[PDB]
Amino acid sequence: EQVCDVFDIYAICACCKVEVFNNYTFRGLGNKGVLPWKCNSLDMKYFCAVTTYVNESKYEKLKYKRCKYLNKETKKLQNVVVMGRTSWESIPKKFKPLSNRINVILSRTLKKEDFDEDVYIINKVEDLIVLLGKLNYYKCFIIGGSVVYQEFLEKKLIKKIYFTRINSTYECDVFFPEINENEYQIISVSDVYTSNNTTLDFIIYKKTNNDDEEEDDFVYFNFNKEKEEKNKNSIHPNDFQIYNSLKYKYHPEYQYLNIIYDIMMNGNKQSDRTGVGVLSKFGYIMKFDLSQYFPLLTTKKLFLRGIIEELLWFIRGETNGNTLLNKNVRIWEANGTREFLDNRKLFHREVNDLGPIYGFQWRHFGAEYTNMYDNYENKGVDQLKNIINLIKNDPTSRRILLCAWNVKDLDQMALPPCHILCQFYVFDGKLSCIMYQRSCDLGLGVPFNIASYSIFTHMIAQVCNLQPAQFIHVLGNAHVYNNHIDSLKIQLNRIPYPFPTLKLNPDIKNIEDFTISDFTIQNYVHHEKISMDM
Amino acid sequence: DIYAICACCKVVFNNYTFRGLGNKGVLPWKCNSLDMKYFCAVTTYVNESKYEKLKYKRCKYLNSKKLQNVVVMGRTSWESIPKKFKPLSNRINVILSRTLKKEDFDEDVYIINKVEDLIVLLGKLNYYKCFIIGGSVVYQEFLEKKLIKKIYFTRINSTYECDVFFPEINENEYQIISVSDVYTSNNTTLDFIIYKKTNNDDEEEDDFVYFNFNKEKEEKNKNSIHPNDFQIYNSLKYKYHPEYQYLNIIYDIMMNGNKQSDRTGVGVLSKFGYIMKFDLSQYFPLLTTKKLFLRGIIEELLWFIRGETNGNTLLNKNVRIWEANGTREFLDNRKLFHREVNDLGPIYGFQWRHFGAEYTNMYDNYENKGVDQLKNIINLIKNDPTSRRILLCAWNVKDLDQMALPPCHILCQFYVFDGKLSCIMYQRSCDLGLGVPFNIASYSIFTHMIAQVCNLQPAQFIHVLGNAHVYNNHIDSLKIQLNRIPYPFPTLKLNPDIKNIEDFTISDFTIQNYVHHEKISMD
Ligand SMILES: NC(=O)C1=CN([C@@H]2O[C@H](COP(=O)(O)OP(=O)(O)OC[C@H]3O[C@@H](n4cnc5c(N)ncnc54)[C@H](OP(=O)(O)O)[C@@H]3O)[C@@H](O)[C@H]2O)C=CC1
Ligand SMILES: NC(=O)C1=CN([C@@H]2O[C@H](COP(=O)(O)OP(=O)(O)OC[C@H]3O[C@@H](n4cnc5c(N)ncnc54)[C@H](OP(=O)(O)O)[C@@H]3O)[C@@H](O)[C@H]2O)C=CC1
Ligand SMILES: CSc1ccccc1N1CCNCC1
Repeated sequence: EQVCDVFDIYAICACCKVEVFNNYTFRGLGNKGVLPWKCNSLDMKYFCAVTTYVNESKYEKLKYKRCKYLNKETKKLQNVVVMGRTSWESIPKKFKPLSNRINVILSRTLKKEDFDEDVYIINKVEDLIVLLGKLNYYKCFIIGGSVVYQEFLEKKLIKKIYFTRINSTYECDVFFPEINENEYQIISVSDVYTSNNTTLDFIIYKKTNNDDEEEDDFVYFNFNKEKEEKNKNSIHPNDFQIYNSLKYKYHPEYQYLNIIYDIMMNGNKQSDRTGVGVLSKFGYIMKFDLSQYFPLLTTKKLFLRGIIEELLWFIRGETNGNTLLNKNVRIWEANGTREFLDNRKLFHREVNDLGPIYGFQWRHFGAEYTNMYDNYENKGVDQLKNIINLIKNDPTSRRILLCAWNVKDLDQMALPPCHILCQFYVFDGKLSCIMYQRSCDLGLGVPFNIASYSIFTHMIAQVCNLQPAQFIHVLGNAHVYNNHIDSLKIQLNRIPYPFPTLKLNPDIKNIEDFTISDFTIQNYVHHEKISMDM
Repeated sequence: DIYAICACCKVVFNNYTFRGLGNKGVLPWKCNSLDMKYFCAVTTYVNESKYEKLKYKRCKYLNSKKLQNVVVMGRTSWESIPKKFKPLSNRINVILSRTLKKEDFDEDVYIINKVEDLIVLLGKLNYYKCFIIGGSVVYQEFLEKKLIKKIYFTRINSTYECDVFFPEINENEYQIISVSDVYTSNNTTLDFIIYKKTNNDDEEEDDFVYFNFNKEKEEKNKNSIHPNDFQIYNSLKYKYHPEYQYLNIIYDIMMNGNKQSDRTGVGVLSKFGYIMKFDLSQYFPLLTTKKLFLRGIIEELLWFIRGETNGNTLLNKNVRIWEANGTREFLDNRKLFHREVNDLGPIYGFQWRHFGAEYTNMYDNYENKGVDQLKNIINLIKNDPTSRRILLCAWNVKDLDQMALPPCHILCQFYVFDGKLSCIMYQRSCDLGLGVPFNIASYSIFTHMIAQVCNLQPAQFIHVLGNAHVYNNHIDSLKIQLNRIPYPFPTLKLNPDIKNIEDFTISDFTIQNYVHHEKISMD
């Protein structure tokens, strides 16, 4: 029975990045006696919530345990907070003492007499442990600063860390102690939020190894499922240790990563026209909150330049592969070759002429396609203009779809579009986008697709004078390639970082007027590159 | 800790419609492999590391370690069991009796003089919980003697011959608090419901609260609905019946939906992006919480497949789904001043068989003009099962303005695996109160139809909702529906002989064992 479990001693801190990314990139605590960031409202509200939360039921078990360990026998309940003097003098004087909590301050230079407020002054750690045997309290929170943090981990007196990752860089002179992957391991990671123009999430470290007759009902109703051998696929335990060890997976990136797992664990084995080899499943939905982040996957490096050039290329209505290839974007290069077009029976189509695909269908749906050099001036339906006009003027229309699946033109296309349709939704001056994907490459393709349509929602929202809200991705045929597996296993065992943010040059007001430099990914912190294949 | 278990089949409907227990000293149905397995696992399970708390309960009322449960039946129900089955493998069997004695039977097995004298053995024996498989009279005797504190009821959704029945459970005295998944075994639908006696690292649970620190609802009703009215809904512990996919999206939109006023000014709660998945190999998902009729939507489905846009064809069969959209007035408001009345334009039927053709009028022969997409998806299912290009798309962008209205149902996508066919239908605009029930049936049928002509087995129908709305003046009606407890789902029997998608006729479609609550007027 170590002292932290009996007396429930925890740390809560908030760290920013300081002027190969790792989890000791988040480590900036304070600058010139204050926070590097000035105020974070959500970091504050989380801190208030965690440190002021008690549950009176549980107390009697704790009051017991505490009497057990400490060889003893059988106001409204509060938690303890414990801070350094510097940290205490850093607090606004109307906010001190921290309300509805037991304030404990570590100081040598200052005795009790030096303090007006209702606080407990102590001059060493051993004394805190004394006071926690003398007091009625729920949980003890160590709230810093740097010296108090370092000391308490030093003595292995902390049982969990409540770690806020403020996903921006600021000037810092005090740092959080480095954490050993050995001694402490992340068991939980939260949703990403935006506050005060930065993203943040909340992760929990744990100290490492080194009315109750209706429980059963669940077992009954689960009598007809699988075995461990009708859990379909062999793909083992150990190979997702860090994934399965996680308790709460509330980061949105686990939306994508859980589907990987479901396909891997529960996928159907198929071999396409190719003779390749996949695990596939049918019909999922991912919702991302664009108002709170830009969901660029963090469990591997992603380059956004090419997929942005491609979006602008569509918006122009271009079907000309050369255009991309001059800008050094090879997305559509293998779909533009003599061989590929010849195997598509497109014998009369020019090299890199991809035909009536996204560009055309968005600007000119149902015009007879000629070649990539034709301007289709006022021919067919300008869907893109149409949807921008319906968002402006009829935001409660249920007919705001942009659709790339023109049945008439499929055989004329290099490939039929994987991204069938975008439908739009407007509420309270905010814009959401459903995108339906017929076929989905989970290992290589979906990461870019999420980003792509996520940027497109921002673009539309901007020129329609609305705020971006939810991007909703609907997967039809959801497959993992068999050779993608080894690399996807590596990725599932990586804990996401807080998402980056996307900034669009605000001056752009028409959908046609966006250039590569109008886009900026701020604060993309990410695990290292993975070659999906081998 | 005394609960009964049973299976009951059929003999307008309420819950009690399920009562048939026995025919001529045996079961009305022959034998159900999954009902026996459930029945088995319910009485094969004892909570390992719990119940020392009932060495401090039963012994503080009445002043080995293999640890099975009791399994209390009667002579009539002891004689009913086959020889090889008895005694009930790995269970403490009792028999309530008069005529029997312990000098025709063993000491491992037991009997009791009467039900009062059961507590003689109960206050003498060692187990966890008392399971009563009983019978017509061994059940009735534990309802009138209010002994039973829960039932583990199988509902067999078939009608047999019966001499014995179950005692009608008392509308107040007991109430269902859990409904299972619906399944198929021995060519019947069945589900599993639990009835209750009315009272009339523990670390990482605060971690939950801390993560739940930024959720809006401070008791302030996010929407104006009074959940105090879904008491039966909110009471339900496990809501595993698939009809709860529908009902749970009704709940969500009511409680968290955005208040919007349409053109008319009608008023709706709306959300964006849902999925419902129905397992058509275990049931036909025809909502049970309100009477649904299907002759109309099946005839609408045949019409589409024929390539018709002639409204009159449907109206002459008293299918009026497309009536209001055919009027001089509706077509004029669509700016369709040159469209004949009940000429609905290049809608579903025209797009399914002639996508890209130039629509003339509803009477023109379009034979061999435009893309025959229906034909093409059936060919793709057949010649390219593993293709990811198997779509049937009714949203032709060049043709929208020519249509009486654009298709509410955008596209069907088809997946084939291990001789089984699953279908996604993405719906752009979803009236949850009225239209979506029909949408779920209409497209579930379509899957069965496509599956049979392709020599495949229906697997999943998957319903994707875009703009998902409840009309404000449906709210009272849906609140009623949310407190009704789904029945077991019916089945769909397609005439096995029909092998062209185009050869189906209304008579080739029978819904079977369709049990449902009274009809509701959404208003
Ligand atoms: N981002 C965050 O979550 C947090 C940030 N902060 C920031 O961190 C900085 C303050 O932390 P840092 O400068 O280390 O200062 P600390 O808050 O850790 O204060 C250290 C001082 O407290 C006293 N102290 C510490 N340990 C003991 C001990 N064992 N016995 C007796 N006294 C002890 C001493 O005071 P004395 O000199 O009187 O002996 C010591 O000099 C500020 O910039 C503040 O804004 C603070 C908390 C949280
Ligand atoms: N659906 C299900 O889960 C199950 C259904 N069944 C079926 O249903 C029927 C089984 O039950 P049902 O036929 O009533 O038979 P029961 O199970 O009700 O058997 C009751 C027997 O116990 C004795 N008894 C009855 N009342 C008393 C009393 N008040 N005091 C003392 N002894 C009493 C009598 O035996 P005596 O006087 O002769 O000693 C009587 O024959 C069969 O058709 C069987 O196949 C069987 C099991 C499960
Ligand atoms: C604990 S010092 C403090 C004093 C006054 C307000 C907030 C803090 N916090 C908690 C949020 N994270 C930064 C430190």
